[PDB]
Amino acid sequence: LALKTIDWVAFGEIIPRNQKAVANSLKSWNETLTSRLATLPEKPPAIDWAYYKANVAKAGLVDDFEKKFNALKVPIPEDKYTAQVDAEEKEDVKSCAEFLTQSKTRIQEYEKELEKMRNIIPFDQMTIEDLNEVFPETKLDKKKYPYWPHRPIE
Amino acid sequence: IDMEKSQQALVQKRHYLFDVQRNNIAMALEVTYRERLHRVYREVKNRLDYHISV
Amino acid sequence: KQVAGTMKLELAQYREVAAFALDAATQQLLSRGVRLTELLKQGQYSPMAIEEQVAVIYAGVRGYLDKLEPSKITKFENAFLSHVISQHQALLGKIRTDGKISEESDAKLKEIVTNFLAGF
Repeated sequence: LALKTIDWVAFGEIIPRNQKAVANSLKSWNETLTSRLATLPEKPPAIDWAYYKANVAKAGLVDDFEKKFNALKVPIPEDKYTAQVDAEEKEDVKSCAEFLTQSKTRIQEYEKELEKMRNIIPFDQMTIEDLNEVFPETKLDKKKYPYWPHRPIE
Repeated sequence: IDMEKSQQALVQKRHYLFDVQRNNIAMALEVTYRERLHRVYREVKNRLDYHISV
Repeated sequence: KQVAGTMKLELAQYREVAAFALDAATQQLLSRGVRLTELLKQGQYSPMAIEEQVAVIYAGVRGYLDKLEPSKITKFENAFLSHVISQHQALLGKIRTDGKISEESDAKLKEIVTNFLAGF
């Protein structure tokens, strides 16, 4: 009785766009397996040693077959959640590192950006050079567009 | 800035998905075990019938 | 009866709407009848109590799935039925105890309705 959790409605919003459709297929197969597990019981149907015994001519045979079934063993499956666990942990590692690194770096960058945004030079107290640096796009192109005033006819 | 924050949040929360993958594997194994149980049950019942009916 | 008296009436209206072949009022009645038909029928050998009956009766009476494809309606209906049988099964017992339209049970209904709607 084990099943670990994803908010599937939201969980669809975690995968990179690589095969999120295949991810949806996996989730659907998961719901399918949930229904299937719901279907069958966990344990076997029982067996009647003495009941079927008195019921059958194979009476002591019924008891002995109950004993044999107690001896008889069906093969239990095998698990590989360890590989899944390693994949999950390594992915947590990689993704968290990349996020807390690049996102934080861009956070600092855009933080400086917001600071400078609050740091708008007054227009009259903004030199032509003030804007030219601030808006590098006004660059003279004074080689690509040298000819004073160094800009396109527009 | 908001975008970086949100991307961080989502990529972080993603691990519930790996939890669900573990769910899938665990359910597969549990169903295999339960089915083996029930199959043994049915085989035993068939054997028991094979004599009472005769 | 409360969950679906208007449902039966609206089925009748949709038939009165089905009596034609572009009022978005009529179009809405059409989608409503579409869901109603997609739901009402059932397969062979599916015993049950009035439980899921009153449930889907409010649900269609809610019509919050009228947007959902009436083709997808049957599938998502199986889905919602499974969801109710699993989680609100205790809440289902509560509604059984609700020998009246419990506004609490009704609220649980709308809530799990949105919940299964996400599961759709």
